[PDB]
Amino acid sequence: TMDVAPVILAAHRNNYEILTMLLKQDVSLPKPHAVGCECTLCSAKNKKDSLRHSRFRLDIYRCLASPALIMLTEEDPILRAFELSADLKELSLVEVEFRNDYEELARQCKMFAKDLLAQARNSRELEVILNHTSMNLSRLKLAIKYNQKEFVSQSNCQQFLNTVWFGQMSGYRRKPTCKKIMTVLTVGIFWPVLSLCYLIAPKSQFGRIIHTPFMKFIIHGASYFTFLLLLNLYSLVYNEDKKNTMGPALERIDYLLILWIIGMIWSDIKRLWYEGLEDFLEESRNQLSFVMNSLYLATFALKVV
Amino acid sequence: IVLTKLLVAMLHKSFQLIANHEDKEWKFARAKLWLSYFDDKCTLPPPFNRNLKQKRDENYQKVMCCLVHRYLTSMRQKMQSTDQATVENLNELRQDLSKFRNEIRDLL
Amino acid sequence: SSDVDSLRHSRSRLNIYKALASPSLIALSSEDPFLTAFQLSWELQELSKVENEFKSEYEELSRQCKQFAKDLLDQTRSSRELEIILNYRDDNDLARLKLAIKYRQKEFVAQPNCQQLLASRWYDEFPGWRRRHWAVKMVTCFIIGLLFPVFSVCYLIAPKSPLGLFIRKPFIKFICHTASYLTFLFLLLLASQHIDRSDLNRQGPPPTIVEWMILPWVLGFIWGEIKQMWDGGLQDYIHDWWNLMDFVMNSLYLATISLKIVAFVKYSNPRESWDMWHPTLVAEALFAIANIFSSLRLISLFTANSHLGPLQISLGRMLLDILKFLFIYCLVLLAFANGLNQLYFYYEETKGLTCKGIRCEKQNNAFSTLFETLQSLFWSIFGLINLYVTNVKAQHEFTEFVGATMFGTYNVISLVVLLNMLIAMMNNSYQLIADHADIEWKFARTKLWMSYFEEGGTLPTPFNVRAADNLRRHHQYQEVMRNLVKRYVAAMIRDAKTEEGLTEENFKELKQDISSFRFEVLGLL
Amino acid sequence: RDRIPLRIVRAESELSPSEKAYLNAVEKGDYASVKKSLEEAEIYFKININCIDPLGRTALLIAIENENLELIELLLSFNVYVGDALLHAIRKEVVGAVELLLNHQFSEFTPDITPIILAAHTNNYEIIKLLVQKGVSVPRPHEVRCNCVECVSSSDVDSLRHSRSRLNIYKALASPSLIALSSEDPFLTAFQLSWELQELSKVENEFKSEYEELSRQCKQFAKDLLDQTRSSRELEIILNYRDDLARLKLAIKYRQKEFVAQPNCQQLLASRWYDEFPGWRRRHWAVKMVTCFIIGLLFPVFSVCYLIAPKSPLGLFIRKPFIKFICHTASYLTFLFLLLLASQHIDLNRQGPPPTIVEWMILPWVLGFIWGEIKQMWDGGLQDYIHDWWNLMDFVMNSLYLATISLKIVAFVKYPRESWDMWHPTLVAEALFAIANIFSSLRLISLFTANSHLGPLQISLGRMLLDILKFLFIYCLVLLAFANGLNQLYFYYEETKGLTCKGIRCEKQNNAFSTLFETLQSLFWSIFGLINLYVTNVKAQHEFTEFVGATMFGTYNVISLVVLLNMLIAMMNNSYQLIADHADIEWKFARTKLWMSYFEEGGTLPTPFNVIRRAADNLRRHHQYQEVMRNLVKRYVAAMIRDAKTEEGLTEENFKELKQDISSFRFEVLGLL
Amino acid sequence: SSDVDSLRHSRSRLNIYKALASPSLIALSSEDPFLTAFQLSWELQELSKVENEFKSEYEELSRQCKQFAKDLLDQTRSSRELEIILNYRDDLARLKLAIKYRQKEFVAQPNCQQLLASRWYDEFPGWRRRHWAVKMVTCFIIGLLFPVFSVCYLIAPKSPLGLFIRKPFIKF
Amino acid sequence: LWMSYFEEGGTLPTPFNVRAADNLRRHHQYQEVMRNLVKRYVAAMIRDAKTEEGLTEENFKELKQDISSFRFEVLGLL
Amino acid sequence: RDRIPLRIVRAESELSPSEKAYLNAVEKGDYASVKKSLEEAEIYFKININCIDPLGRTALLIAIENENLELIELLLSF
Ligand SMILES: Cn1c(=O)n(CCCO)c(=O)c2c1nc(Oc1cccc(OC(F)(F)F)c1)n2Cc1ccc(Cl)cc1
Ligand SMILES: Cn1c(=O)n(CCCO)c(=O)c2c1nc(Oc1cccc(OC(F)(F)F)c1)n2Cc1ccc(Cl)cc1
Ligand SMILES: [Ca+2]
Ligand SMILES: [Ca+2]
Ligand SMILES: [Zn+2]
Ligand SMILES: [Zn+2]
Repeated sequence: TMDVAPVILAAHRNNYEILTMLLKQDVSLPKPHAVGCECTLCSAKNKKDSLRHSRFRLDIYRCLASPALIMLTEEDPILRAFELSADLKELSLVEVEFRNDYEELARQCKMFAKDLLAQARNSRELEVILNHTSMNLSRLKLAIKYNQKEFVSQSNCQQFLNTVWFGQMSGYRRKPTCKKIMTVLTVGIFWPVLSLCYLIAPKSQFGRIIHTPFMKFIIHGASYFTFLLLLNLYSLVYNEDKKNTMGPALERIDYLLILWIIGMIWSDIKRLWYEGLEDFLEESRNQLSFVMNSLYLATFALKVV
Repeated sequence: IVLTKLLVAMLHKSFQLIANHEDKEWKFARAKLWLSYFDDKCTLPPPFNRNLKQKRDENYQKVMCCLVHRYLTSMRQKMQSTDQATVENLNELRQDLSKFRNEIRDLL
Repeated sequence: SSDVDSLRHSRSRLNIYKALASPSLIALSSEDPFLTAFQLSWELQELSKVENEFKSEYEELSRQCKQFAKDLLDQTRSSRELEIILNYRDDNDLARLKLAIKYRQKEFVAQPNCQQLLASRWYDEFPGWRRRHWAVKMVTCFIIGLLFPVFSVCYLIAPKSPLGLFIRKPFIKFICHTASYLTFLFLLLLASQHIDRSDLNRQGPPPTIVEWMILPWVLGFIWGEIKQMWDGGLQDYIHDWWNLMDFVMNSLYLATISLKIVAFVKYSNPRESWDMWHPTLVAEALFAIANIFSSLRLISLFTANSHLGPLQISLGRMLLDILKFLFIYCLVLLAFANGLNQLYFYYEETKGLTCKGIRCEKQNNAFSTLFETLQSLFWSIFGLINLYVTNVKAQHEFTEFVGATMFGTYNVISLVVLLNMLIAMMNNSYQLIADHADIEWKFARTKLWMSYFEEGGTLPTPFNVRAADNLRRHHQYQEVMRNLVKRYVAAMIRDAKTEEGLTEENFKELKQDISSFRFEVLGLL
Repeated sequence: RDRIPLRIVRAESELSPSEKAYLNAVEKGDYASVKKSLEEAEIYFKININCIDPLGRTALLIAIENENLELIELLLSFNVYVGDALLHAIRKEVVGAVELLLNHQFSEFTPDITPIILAAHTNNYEIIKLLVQKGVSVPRPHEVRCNCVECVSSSDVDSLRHSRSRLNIYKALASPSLIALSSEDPFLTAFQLSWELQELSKVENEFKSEYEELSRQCKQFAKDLLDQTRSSRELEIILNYRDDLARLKLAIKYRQKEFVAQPNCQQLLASRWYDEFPGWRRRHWAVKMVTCFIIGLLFPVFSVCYLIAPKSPLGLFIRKPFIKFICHTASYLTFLFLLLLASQHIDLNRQGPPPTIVEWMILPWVLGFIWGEIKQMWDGGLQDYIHDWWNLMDFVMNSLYLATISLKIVAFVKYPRESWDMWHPTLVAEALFAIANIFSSLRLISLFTANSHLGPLQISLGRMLLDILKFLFIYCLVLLAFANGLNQLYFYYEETKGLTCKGIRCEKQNNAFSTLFETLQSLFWSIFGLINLYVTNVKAQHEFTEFVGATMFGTYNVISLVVLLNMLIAMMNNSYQLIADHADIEWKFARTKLWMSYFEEGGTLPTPFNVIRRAADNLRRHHQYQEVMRNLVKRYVAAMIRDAKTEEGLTEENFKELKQDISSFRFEVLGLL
Repeated sequence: SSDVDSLRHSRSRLNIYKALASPSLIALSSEDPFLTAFQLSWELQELSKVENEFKSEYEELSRQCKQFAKDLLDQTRSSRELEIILNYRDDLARLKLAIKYRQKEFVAQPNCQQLLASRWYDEFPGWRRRHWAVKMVTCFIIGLLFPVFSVCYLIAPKSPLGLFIRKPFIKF
Repeated sequence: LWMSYFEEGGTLPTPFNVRAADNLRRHHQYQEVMRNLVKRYVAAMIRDAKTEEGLTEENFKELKQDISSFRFEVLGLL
Repeated sequence: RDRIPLRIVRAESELSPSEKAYLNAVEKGDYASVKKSLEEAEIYFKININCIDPLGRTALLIAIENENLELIELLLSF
């Protein structure tokens, strides 16, 4: 096609040698426009030749999505692969006419990022490329933020996440399934003791227990289970003559229940403030939490009224 | 009789489609939950509720240069070990044979 | 090493296990490549279960080792080689076959030659039983089933008798065991119908009609299950679900016997005046549940049949996925049940009604307590709960509407979403296990065959109550297995020359070769 | 010991440098170096000419797998030992078989493989032709139901060797090339061999897939051999070869569905079907159903015209097979219309006078059905009648009609409806007549095979009916278990005091679990939700017994509705995915069977009206058939040779041959220069 | 000839129709290979309808012709070329012909769908680029104000409100 | 649907609806553009058919027979 | 008998050994031997130019499947 430069075709055939001689000659491709750019030029090229403009954009975004051009001329190929996959997915959402091609280029960028992380040998190298910001896991936070399914399902990344998640007791996987079951149970019983001892003395070994994120999840699940048990206990202790009397009266169970409710609304406020609002609206679990909290707040407001 | 069984057929094809990309999606969601729980922002349950940058960039550049080298070698290894010979490669081989024969005839 | 470099250690372990599990190394350096393949497949399975990372490589390695063992058996070409392989022991035994069955080598056992040897041993002293008309097969199975007690007493009197040795044939032994179980089921079916007494007796005396004939057979079952618990270990007992159900049934029969003799010795009056927890009523109900557990054992008897054994095996495969989805169903059921209970339990009424709960002529107090709400939401899947359970006898229209909305939402979920998801998931699961159904059925049938191959347990359920030889066996096994290894490596190299594959490397190889020849010619000429 | 030492337990004889260098020289392909090596081996005896590689490659074997003949001639010059190297050359498809035949331990091949068996296994035409020309004979396999003393003696000595020999022999005979060379009649040989191999697959549950693959290969070879026909005269010669369409009837008998559904045979069958007609496929649909109706009404006219004089033009119109199929369909539809008139239009008569308004016309149709089924069951084979399920349905409906008319005659000659006995012969006659009416009007599914759209659907139903029976067995066992258990717990709560309707078929369902028969019925009806929950109530105030009964009933519902009844849907879906790929072929075979059921003159009148030189000719037929078959075999051999080399995939030994060729040319240039 | 040798006649017709349906012969000998591909696909479909035997061969030939037409649409590289092809007539007359002859491969072409989406959203840019709530709001306010645009073009066709009905999206 | 709604007829909803030189120029324009189209098409199928294709037995036979003929020609020359 | 006898019922055409050598040399793509064989076939010899294999592989057809332009030119020349 008449709009194809030699470097664009070189990126299309994806050969590293042709690239490493061609970019020695100081070659730069045209910059494609934004997702919804409608400037004085972009609204005129669509009038001029829509098919030619669309083929030019597809050729440019196939030239940029080649692994050779990412690995040669960028500061961070992982970040370029992430941004290019996100941009290509957004263009495939916008460009209805070429959904398969832009989706395929996004898939190729994701696969390139997955393999480039799969060439990690040492655990030190993996920690370096996962903690890089432009245990902290900023790059993995970006990878989840950019919806990279192949990058995080890799065995090395999942193994590092396992070692971070299990904490001190890395031999928990070495334990049999019965021992894992009774360990989970015996942490699930005395969870308020661990929470209180962290709130008082975090220096000791039981203080550091809650900073294990698997353990943090276990006390969180046991706390929600205790909330559920108190909810059943409300009906088991629903004998405050409320079955007959008109005016609501709050028991000790309802006092604890509203304390849990303000705790969950405080966690909701922390999630909304530290991380944002849009990512809260993305997850269906957070939508369920929001509707639950609105329903409970309306229930208690009507109870007080 | 019609719509519900059409729904059953549609779900059969759909669950045939997701099941191949199933383990990857489950691991991605599990890692999302794990990184949600990795923070030190709120560790309590609901009821209780610069030259260093340059050195880090240099270390990252070294690690990424090594990774780019290894991935280039692995990519060319996989490319040379996976593609199949086509008829055009046969045509180059016929060309080399004919060029041998013509050079032999010209020299002799 | 994990604290220093966890990724390096894990990759090193994976590379070591990938090197040890190669067919060529195993065939060259391992002294016992069959046992080495079995142990390596088992260890790689445990590594796949423990290390959830790198799981695909570990299960591929285990599949490769099973492939190696199957190919090594496929390289046999004589019956004596098969007999000296399967009967070899570390220190008619079929010890290697027992160990391969223990190590869950499915395609090893499902090999045609091993199946041929096991079918030759299964129909011991039979002049072509399989070469028969199906009608003749049916009548001859009927007549060996009918003469079960005479063969039993012939073995008890004269073990050396031809009739006393007739039960030692594993097929006849299986037929007689099935005849004993079918007579047990017929005795229970007569116990349901022959009983025509007052059925009012306070203590329920044990009759001579069916009781004292169920009792021995029950304790023969108990003794047999105790023997299988001792012989083979507790892990082999709990590996099979069928043995677990057999243990549950025997425990229920023992509980029924204990409750009946308790009623004989204590509390020995119209039937309607009995308490709801009377020992005779509990014995009645436990006998009923033990009977529905005992009459389902004929499904385990169906692995021997060729036409439907794979079908029963496939159902046994996807029962686990059924339970996998029933956990999600249980979560939904608990959610909607306790929500509906939290709504309607302020409206509990009695009014002196004849019956309460869902199981009345007119349904009432369905969502009254948590137990009744769980029962009422369970039965709503099958439509046996009418729509008049959602309205209250009072005129609170809003609570009635939101209760009917919650009930309809749960019905929509558990009757459109979850059931059709279960259908689609079952569809994909049976599509996946349709290819592996034949080898699974053959493995299960060989397990059932080799259950009857042993010397012990010959009597049915009524009557249940050296170094030079080792060196010779070792040398015979070594020479046969050396021949097998040589044949396998020759066939593997020949297949390597057979596979339809030509990469771009070999075209470049020919191009470089012809260019080198040309440049040599031009240098010379 | 923190480290696994490795050693060679399977120790070989290894290679000295000189012998290894010689073997590598044969591997490269040098003429002069290998010639010098054998010249040194001849008179100094330093190395052995018959040397063995560690993985098993004597020099003749590398010279075989490199597919060159010069080193073959050179190695056979100094008499290098040859064992199974002829077999290795045969399996490599080398033209060096003549060189290895003309000359004068560890064997990868089994000792029971003679060269012609391996040549037929490789399915190479030139090798089999050369071996048959040289003189060879495949050993004859025994009967598939043979119990001779030699067979059982071989099974006692080595059963695996005997089974492998039988499988190798039947793989040798089933090869298309050996059938093309040796058999006098390739079609009859292919049919008989496919039948024999299917019977062996039924007999041998072990190695079942091998015999099934061999039978599929034989049927496919017959299909392609018919595919190579190029004229109508050749097709009419092939299909009418007796020893009419006699060969087509034989192919139907041997159940060759790929041969029958072949398109040109379908063209011949359509020509025999729509004979002397302006073209039914080239016609408008509404006109087609209009003329279907117009020969539907004119059924008795053509029938009586054939009855009085078949030589009439109207007596010859019926003689066309499509017209007699339309006449039979119209007669059956008239019979069903008579049944509907009997149901709609027809009291207190105890003896029950037979309804002569309708039943005097129905009885000739019943007699015609009995006559037709008797004639089909006796004249036309026995086991093929019981193989067809529609013939079993005809037998059931004819037995029911005979029982109905017998009971009505008995009740008429020797004998208030509400005062009748419950087992009165009139009531049993009515019940049997109703069930037989169900069967008679369900017989119309058999007429959907002639249609071009509903035929594949009907054939797909008829293939999973047997699998449905297989699942119904498991459900029946589960039903028996739960029914027997529920009968145990409730037998003693049998309430029969003044209810006037005991069972599940009253307004108030009572005693649903009070006996085994009623428990079986009530647990059957719980699939469709027609059993209410209050059937688990007793007359007393017991509660734990009620709860155990309710939880057993619920457990049955769960098992039979969520687990088993949804297992059945998935298993049907897999069965239909397996079936629908071959649905067109099976539909065409069944439609051909339906078509040529009307081709012959063994029954031309419809159902209700039918109760009123040789050696020279055989030589000519055999000569014509043999010439046509020679042409067909030549065309098939050329086509199979062409397609074989068209798609091969280029296995790596061809590239190894290329490298060895180029290395041999380089070494010959080095020797010449 | 069918009465003499029906098999040879049917094989002859199948061979001739397989020769005519070849893409190279169509591209080399036909005046209008798009029109030839359309007419040949329709003829092969009706031939498979008439000839119940040999139906798979004729269906394969028709699908091959449709694939050839789709590939010939793939080779275009300009909107001017698309406007020349689709508007050719001897108005999107060739696209009407593709609609009539049931050429789903030809019609569902990404370039043809690009032209169709350009013509459908007549002078309406950024409709897909704008937000879903925004575009549904615009659709709701156009559909709510339906009588004012439909009363126009009935009294004043040349008015801008009268010409608002000219856009096919507004008409839908 | 779109092309049914592209027509000038039926512009009113159901509420309120109750030369030779030009032909030669169009013919020549269509002809020229479709010479371009068929040239691109034959280039494309020639390029496609030259790759993603299996060589199989016939290509190996030709390639080996060329080496055999070359060897016999060299032996004839030398 | 317990052995199946095997024979060619349709024996078809047979070739002389000189004809077989001619066809094999044509398959090898030989210049000199094939040219010499046709030269002796010009005079009265056993070698027939129109030799057809029972596989239907004439030297013409073999050279067509051999694709050697020089060989097919030689065969059409005589
Ligand atoms: C959840 N829900 C419900 O609980 N009730 C019972 C309330 C008391 O009777 C309903 O009647 C009811 C209902 N959803 C309803 O619409 C559906 C939406 C989505 C799915 C669905 O079903 C399926 F998935 F497609 F199968 C049905 N409808 C019907 C309806 C009634 C009034 C109005 Cl204004 C609109 C719709
Ligand atoms: C067999 N069975 C039964 O008989 N009854 C009736 C008892 C008297 O009415 C029940 O109520 C009953 C029951 N299984 C039940 O849980 C299931 C679990 C998993 C699957 C399932 O199957 C399906 F997914 F629904 F298809 C059902 N429940 C509900 C239940 C009731 C009380 C309690 Cl504590 C816990 C659970
Ligand atoms: Ca047991
Ligand atoms: Ca019949
Ligand atoms: Zn712009
Ligand atoms: Zn015999």
